[PDB]
Amino acid sequence: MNATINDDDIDDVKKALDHATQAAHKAAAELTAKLRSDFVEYGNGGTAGQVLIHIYGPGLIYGFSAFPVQIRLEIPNQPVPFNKVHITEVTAYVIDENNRTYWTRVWNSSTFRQGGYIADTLDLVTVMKAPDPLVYQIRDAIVTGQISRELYDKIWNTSTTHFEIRVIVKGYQEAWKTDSSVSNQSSCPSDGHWYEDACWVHDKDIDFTLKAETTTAWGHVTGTNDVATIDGGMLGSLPIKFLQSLDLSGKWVLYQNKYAGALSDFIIITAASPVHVLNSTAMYKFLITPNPGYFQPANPKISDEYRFVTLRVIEGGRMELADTTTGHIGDLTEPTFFGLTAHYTDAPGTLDYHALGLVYAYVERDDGVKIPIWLAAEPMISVLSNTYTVMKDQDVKNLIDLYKKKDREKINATTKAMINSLQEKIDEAEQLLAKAKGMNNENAIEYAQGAIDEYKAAINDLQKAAQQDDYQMFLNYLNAAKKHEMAGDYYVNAARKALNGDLEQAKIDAEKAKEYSNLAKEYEP
Repeated sequence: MNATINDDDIDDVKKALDHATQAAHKAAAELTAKLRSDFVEYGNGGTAGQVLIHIYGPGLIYGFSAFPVQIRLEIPNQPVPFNKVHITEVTAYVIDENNRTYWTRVWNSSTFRQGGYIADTLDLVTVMKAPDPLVYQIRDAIVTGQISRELYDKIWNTSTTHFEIRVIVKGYQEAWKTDSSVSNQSSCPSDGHWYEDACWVHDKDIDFTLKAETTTAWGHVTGTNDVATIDGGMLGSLPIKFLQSLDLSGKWVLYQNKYAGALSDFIIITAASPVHVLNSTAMYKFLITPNPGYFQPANPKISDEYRFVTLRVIEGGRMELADTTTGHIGDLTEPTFFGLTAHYTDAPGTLDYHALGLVYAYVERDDGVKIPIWLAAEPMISVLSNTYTVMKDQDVKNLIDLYKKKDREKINATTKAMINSLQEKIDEAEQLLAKAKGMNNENAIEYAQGAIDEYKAAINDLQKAAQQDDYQMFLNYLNAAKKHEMAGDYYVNAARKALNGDLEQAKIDAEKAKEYSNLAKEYEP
């Protein structure tokens, strides 16, 4: 079908979907690949000692995730075959810049070969995690549902802590000498060893404590989630006209999400309705997926608890819990979907709503210790307010029909009528520009002016539209004019949000503006 009445030329519209499942899975797969790591040495022991120590972890750790750590112990060969190295206890842990230690893991002598080792290599695998300031606040948030603007900002502004891993190996080496007083294997004691025509016997045991540490381990962690983009995931909301579109009822789109927390461990994919307007309803569907074999060669179980919410943002910037779903997953061995229905109830003072998902789980390390992880993922939606569309589809359809009926006088009447309405929308954009300048809010200023320029472009396209006698050219100008109005509508949403304490959602609206404005210009000569 068409661009001009249906807006089938809008890229967001071309991404709609009858069903969200397989696209969700795809997105998950795609995102997981982006987060796949290779092992890198984090550091090693002094290259002396009855044991060489090497530490390995991922090349990339996203945010506050837990991660597999490999420790490799080399027993170098000995001049004496029986001079076996025994390992009695290996201990690893994370240490912060205040000599505070976390997640200490201990392998006791039971773990190792009774007879000791000579010329050999040993691989130890464990799971670790840096310091995590937010974890318990997120856990509370999930349980009680109480989420303030304070916590909320804190989620996106807290940084990863500096840390290092250190390992301690303990045990003893056997020392053996030849017992010069034995002449024949027969006379070489049962415990001794005949070997190279001499009878070797066990002299002493020599203790060691070896210790290795990493350097700039924390340098493998990244905070920038820009890495976490899905191809074609959406931002914001389709223009409000799409509320009366049966064509789009019951359709989904994947949304880009903003992430914080243990993104390397598991992920959340968001599919939702593509339209979000005050006093209207939207569907959300969240996929929670463990991030496949990120802990390889380790294989810890992971399990538990979530809360998906919408948060009403009050003018000024305060937030309050709106619609919410919460429960337990058990073991997240398989992807699972969770739904949330948002009704964007409008009350005086209501600015907009945000959607957020919080998950809290435990990675259970083979030693039984349980390490808490959390994820926060915010669908990059935007809730629009009613801006009173001037170019309703019906009216656009009438106008085109007039063109065919050759009724240039009615085309003229209508154009003029529509232009009055846009002039009015401009008058209000001018009021926003005023407040924006008054409160010295740079962004609102830019947005409000943007709105004014968009509406102005639309008014101009309507003027030219009425004078066309090529058909496509008449369509093209109506279509440019339509998208320009949509762009201006976004800008106005943006300014309004900027002015009242939601600059984040404002930036989404403003970006959508730039997009529809550019789509418009593709139709202008």
